[PDB]
Amino acid sequence: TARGTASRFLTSVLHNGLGRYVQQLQRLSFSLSRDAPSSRGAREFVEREVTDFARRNPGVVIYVNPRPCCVPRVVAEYLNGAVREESIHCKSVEEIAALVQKLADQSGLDVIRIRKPFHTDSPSIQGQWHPFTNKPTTLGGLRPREVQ
Amino acid sequence: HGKSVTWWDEHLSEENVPFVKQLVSDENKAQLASKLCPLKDEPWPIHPWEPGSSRVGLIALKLGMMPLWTKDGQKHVVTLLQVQDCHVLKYTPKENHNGRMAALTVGGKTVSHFHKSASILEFYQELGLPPKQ
Amino acid sequence: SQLSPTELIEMQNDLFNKEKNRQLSLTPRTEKIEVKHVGKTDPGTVFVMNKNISTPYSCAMHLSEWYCRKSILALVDGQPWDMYKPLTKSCEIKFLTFKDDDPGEVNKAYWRSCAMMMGCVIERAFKDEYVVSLVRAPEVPVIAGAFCYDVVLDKRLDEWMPTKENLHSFTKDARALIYKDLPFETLEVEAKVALEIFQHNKYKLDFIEEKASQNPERIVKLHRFGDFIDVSEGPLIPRTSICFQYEVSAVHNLQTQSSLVRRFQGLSLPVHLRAHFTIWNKLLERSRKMVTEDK
Amino acid sequence: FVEHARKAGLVIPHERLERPIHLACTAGIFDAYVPPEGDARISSLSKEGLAQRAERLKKNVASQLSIRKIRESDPNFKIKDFPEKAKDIFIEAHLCLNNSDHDRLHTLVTENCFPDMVWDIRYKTVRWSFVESLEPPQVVQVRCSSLMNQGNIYGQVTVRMHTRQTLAIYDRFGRLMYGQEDVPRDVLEYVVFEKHLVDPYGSWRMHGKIIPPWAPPKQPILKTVMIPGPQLKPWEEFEEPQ
Amino acid sequence: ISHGRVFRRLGLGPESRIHLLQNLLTGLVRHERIEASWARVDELRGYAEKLIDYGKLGDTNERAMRMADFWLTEKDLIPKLFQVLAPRFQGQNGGYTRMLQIPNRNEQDRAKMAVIEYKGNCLPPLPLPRRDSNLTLLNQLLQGLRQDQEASS
Amino acid sequence: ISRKWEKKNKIVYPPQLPGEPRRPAEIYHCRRQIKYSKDKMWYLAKLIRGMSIDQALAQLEFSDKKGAQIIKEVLLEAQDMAVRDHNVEFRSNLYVAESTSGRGQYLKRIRYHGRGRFGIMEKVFCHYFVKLVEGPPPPREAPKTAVAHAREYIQELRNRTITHAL
Amino acid sequence: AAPKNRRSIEVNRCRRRNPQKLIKVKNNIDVCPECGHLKQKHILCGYCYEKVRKETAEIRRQMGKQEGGPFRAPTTETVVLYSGETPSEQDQGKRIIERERKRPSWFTQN
Ligand SMILES: [Mg+2]
Ligand SMILES: [Mg+2]
Ligand SMILES: [Mg+2]
Ligand SMILES: [Mg+2]
Ligand SMILES: [Mg+2]
Ligand SMILES: [Mg+2]
Ligand SMILES: [Zn+2]
Repeated sequence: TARGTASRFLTSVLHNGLGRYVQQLQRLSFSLSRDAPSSRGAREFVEREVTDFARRNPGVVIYVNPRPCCVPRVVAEYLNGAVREESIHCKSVEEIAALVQKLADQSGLDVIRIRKPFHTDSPSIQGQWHPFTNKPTTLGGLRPREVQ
Repeated sequence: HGKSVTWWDEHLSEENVPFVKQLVSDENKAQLASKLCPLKDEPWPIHPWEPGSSRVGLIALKLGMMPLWTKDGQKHVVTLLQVQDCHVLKYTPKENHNGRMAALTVGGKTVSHFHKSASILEFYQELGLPPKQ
Repeated sequence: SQLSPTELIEMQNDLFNKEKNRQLSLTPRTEKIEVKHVGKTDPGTVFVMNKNISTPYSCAMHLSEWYCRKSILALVDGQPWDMYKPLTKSCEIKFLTFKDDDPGEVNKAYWRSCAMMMGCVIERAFKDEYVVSLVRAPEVPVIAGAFCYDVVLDKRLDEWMPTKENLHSFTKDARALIYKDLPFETLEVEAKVALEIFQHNKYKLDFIEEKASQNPERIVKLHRFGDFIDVSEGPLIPRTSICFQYEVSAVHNLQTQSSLVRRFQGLSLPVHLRAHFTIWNKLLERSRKMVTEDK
Repeated sequence: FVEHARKAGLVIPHERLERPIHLACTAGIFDAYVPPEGDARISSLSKEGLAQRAERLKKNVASQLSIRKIRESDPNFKIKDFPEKAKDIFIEAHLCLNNSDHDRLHTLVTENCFPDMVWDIRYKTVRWSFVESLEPPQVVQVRCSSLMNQGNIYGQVTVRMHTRQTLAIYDRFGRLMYGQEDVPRDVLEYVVFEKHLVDPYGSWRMHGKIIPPWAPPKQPILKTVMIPGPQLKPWEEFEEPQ
Repeated sequence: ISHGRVFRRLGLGPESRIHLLQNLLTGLVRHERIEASWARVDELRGYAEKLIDYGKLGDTNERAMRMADFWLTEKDLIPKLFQVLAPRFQGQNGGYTRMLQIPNRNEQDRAKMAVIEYKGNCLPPLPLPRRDSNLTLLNQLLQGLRQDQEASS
Repeated sequence: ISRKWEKKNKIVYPPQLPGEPRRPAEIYHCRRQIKYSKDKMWYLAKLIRGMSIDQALAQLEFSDKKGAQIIKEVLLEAQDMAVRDHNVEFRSNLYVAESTSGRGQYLKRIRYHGRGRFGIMEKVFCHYFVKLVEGPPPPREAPKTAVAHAREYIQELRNRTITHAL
Repeated sequence: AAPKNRRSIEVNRCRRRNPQKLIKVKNNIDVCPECGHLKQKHILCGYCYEKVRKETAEIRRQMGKQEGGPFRAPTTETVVLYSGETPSEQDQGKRIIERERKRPSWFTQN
């Protein structure tokens, strides 16, 4: 609900994408069990896809730990200092894949109501409206009833 | 700052008490007997009687009621009213009050300075009368 | 010596500080001391305190705040002690109030403090161009309808005498001085370094030489509040703000053969005793005349 | 308060408790050696003090009677070794009150000692340092006590010791109360150690700390303190002594 | 509406309030100083004061006598009225009585309590309020006005 | 139940490094199970907030309330514990930081009526808490001057923005 | 009449936290010139009045000792004495009360 949450204007992290675009995702930590069924999809993903994804994205580090865990989890972390938590719990390979790619393309910025779609610095080129702008001046700059 | 409640009479010794009282009452008699003589002081312009005129009023003290008779034989009751001290206080010109008639402020009987407020006693010391009720 | 008004200030103050930290540099290293309470109120009472640090004010805080609101002056032995004046040796302390039976000590000290204030108010109320040489604080008895302070002013300034405007300004700044609450602080100096503080004011140095003349040890008694420092006889009240109703009544010029000296007449009262309006006015009328007792 | 209402509440019935209360220690210090009133000036002369101590040790009959019962009950025992272990038990005891480790503090100090050194200090910060022992620890005397009930013998070895210590006591809000950590103050302690004999675990302990009569008044405390006169009721008049 | 009513209504009614005042007056005249409820005492004060001007009418006057008969319950007290109380009051017309207000009662009901007294009783002096002395800075400041009101006359 | 307040006086801090501001004293003290009501209590404990302790005892002393005495004793207790158990110079250097009442565990009784109806009655109990802080009483807050309000107003007109504008 | 709706804690607050319902600060509080205790300006000192009350009580007892009945009251004025005192001629011819305490500070001889 709008009045429930915070908000943020639309923004770039460190003015990203202007000079050169920099993938904002820093590291990923997968935790799964070699044994448990819950991790099943995320095991297969680790086999086949992870390798290639790593090659897809040099900028991100990937830490993959089998541990005795019952709920498969992946934790994104961002240059923004932001961290995001996720469950890969009981998902397909296709599913996981799509999700990691979601994490890949995010700001790291928080998901909150974004007040308006456009962030513009100095929208006002050629002027910014003020009351007088369309009013004709008179001779001597006199008032309505002022005399000289 | 816990500043305490204070009235006048608090710290006065047995000695200074009647001195304060006499001092005040005396300056009262002086103050009243001074303006006892209006016409020689600086009397304002006296104007003739215009037809649509309105005279100043008074402040009185209701004394009692008393029967009184008419040459015709009928009986009345009447009010004993006593001016005690009536002194006009300030004057507001016509346009500074009603925009119609100018207003004349008038005072009542005299009372103790000790029990009134600073602002007021200041106003009176700039006139020079004792305090009115 | 080419010197600014602010520089005078910085000098007197910094010297005062050097003196203070010299009294502190005796290396007492917290020696314990003891005081007994001879007061009518809380007998059998005892204060183990810090020698040459703790004050008779800081003694009142072991009793109650009541003492602290109430007490202007402290009698230790037979002597009046200012409230913030640190105690020297182990002694016996009594406390003193405006409403007590024989205030005369207190009353004097009040008149004193009162004068000192006005002196300060005067000094800094005059243009940088002119010269104000502050003189002294003549000590009158209380039945005298005012308190007094002596001031010499620049020779081109000699002709004028004030308007109730100027006086009312003095009074305004006086109350503005009351407002900010400034402690009264006491230091004891040898004449040698005391004279260096005053310097340029001649009459001051003279008074220092007299005072340190009648005392064997060349002892000068210095009082300070905020930026201002004066030498006076006797103790002062503890806080600026004890004064409530304050005035500069009149000024009256008087002239010796060798000097032209204006006397300031003023009148004031403490919060505790505060006078009603009419009364206040009458005292303010008697405060107008010249009141002379220098001897 | 010492009070009992015998009017109602009767008398707590006299019990034989099935277990006799087992005390590791006896509180009392039997015989207190009172050091010479000139021990400050004889402490700057090495072979004056050391000579008087060793002399009064060899010469005393009680001392060597007690060291005889200790030696005959407890083999491998020596009086020339002891002031070493004793000076150690100290530096362990106080180092314990620093860290506030009370588990070791029981192993070291005696039943009578613990309540005191722990009690009033337990909410504050204690930081204490051991720098110099100016005069090495001196064994003053030994006392045995025979309980004919238990056959239990309690040896108590007295160690008079000169020391250099830096003590800083902070109050529970973080502010300093007693003394600096920067002054390695000179202290003269008269100390008492105790051991239980019949005990198979034979621990050697700190029993008590005694201060001689003329001992120097301690460091001035920081905060001012008020000693109140007697509280008066309304009808009671005050009276002042000369 | 109470306008110009001179008596507070106490006890069970008119007569009750009178016998109430009977006891209070009895006690006053025996013990010479009593503490009681502020209103009751303030009220009583009038009666206490006029009883003494009946006493001043001498042992012989009949009106005065049966008056004191009724108003003093212990008959023993009637002599003390005429012989003791009335003669030691001669010079002073109305100044018989001191009534002061005492701190509120320390019972749970906490009433407003006063103490009432015959001047020149023999009892410990009530700790009355004193005016400030004439050494006070203020009064002292007035003595100047005083002496300069003497010096210009 | 809950006893928490009392145990706030067991908290032992790390010593102060030199040069830092000396931290003021703090004392938590409270009485439990008072025969007073919670509310009537409230007013008393509201009366004394902010005052210097002697001021507090001044007011407390002369009031007619039952609770007056009791709060009073707690304040004396608090004072003396403050200087004795903790380290404080100057026992009049205190002020009241926090003063309040909680409700205690209530007894339950019958209140008869007539026609044999009965209300259920509560015998009331209550707790009083106070935290005392050594120092000069924190200065009471003056109403904003006109100069404040105007400043606000302007600050606001100058917070304004055209909205939905980009 | 029966209340139609439970009131809010807000409304209840604004009723009973109202300034008119609050306990006001009494500013006439002072200290006793004698015992340094406290009293309101217009009222006797409780403590001093207590010394008084006690003494009065004792006196009344000792004058219940000199009186041998419920109804017996003297026809003369009475005066009280303390350790080491004597009736003056002015004060002789009166009933006397002999008490053990030394004459107190506040009480005068008269
Ligand atoms: Mg009426
Ligand atoms: Mg009734
Ligand atoms: Mg009346
Ligand atoms: Mg029935
Ligand atoms: Mg039924
Ligand atoms: Mg209910
Ligand atoms: Zn008293």
